[PDB]
Amino acid sequence: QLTEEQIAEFKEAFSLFDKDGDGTITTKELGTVMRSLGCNPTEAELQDMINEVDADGNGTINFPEFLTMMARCMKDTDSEEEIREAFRVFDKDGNGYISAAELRHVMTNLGEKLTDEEVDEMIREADIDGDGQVNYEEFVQMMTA
Ligand SMILES: [Ca+2]
Ligand SMILES: [Ca+2]
Ligand SMILES: [Ca+2]
Ligand SMILES: [Ca+2]
Repeated sequence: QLTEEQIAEFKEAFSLFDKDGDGTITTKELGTVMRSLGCNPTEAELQDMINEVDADGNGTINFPEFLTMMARCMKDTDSEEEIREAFRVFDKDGNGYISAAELRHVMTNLGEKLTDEEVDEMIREADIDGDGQVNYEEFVQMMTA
């Protein structure tokens, strides 16, 4: 869901790219307009968004489709940021790896009470590359999935 204000702003930007007024823009214009609004998807993310929202695959998208993608890109951008912030919290020394000690130092300060063996298990399962710690990627793997 978008607020009244965001929809009006998005409509103004969309109309700027819809010079002919036929109510649609090309998928190329889509990326350009999204970037002007502060959304920076990778080629892959953009294309998957397109194929997923634009079921006809004909190279043009309309205003409501555009709103739906701006909504999705905003949700995704907020999640990612929420996760990064969450990461910086666990990773106390900011060296890019969450150690067992740091996971503990957090469950404690949080209020959660867990036996060290259990603190170690969260790490063990999150730890994918087997270095005994959780890097950023292994972290987002636990958060998203
Ligand atoms: Ca147009
Ligand atoms: Ca279409
Ligand atoms: Ca650390
Ligand atoms: Ca690891």
